[PDB]
Amino acid sequence: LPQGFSALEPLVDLPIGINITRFQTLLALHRSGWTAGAAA
Amino acid sequence: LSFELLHAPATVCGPKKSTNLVKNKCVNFNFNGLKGTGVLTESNKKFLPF
Ligand SMILES: *[C@@H]1O[C@H](CO)[C@@H](O)[C@H](O)[C@H]1NC(C)=O
Repeated sequence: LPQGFSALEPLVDLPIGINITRFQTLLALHRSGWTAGAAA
Repeated sequence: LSFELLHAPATVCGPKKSTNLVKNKCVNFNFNGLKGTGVLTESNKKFLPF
């Protein structure tokens, strides 16, 4: 992480009101089997 | 037309097309169902989209 200060402004507020207790990350693959770029 | 309440927030109230705007006659102060006192005519500050 770079050494600096950046305040994260809000973008959109979602009035869903649901019950969620988990998360999962989706990644994208590059076809040229499959190749994946450098990400973190 | 059937209505019910659930866990989702209620965002159907809307503006209800109750148009009214005046700042010169000094009659009454009310906003968003919240009354009080005050006069609002001009400003120089810049707000944010949120
Ligand atoms: C959301 O789920 C948790 C457990 O899954 C439960 O304890 C909680 O009451 C739920 N929220 C509401 C508003 O019912």
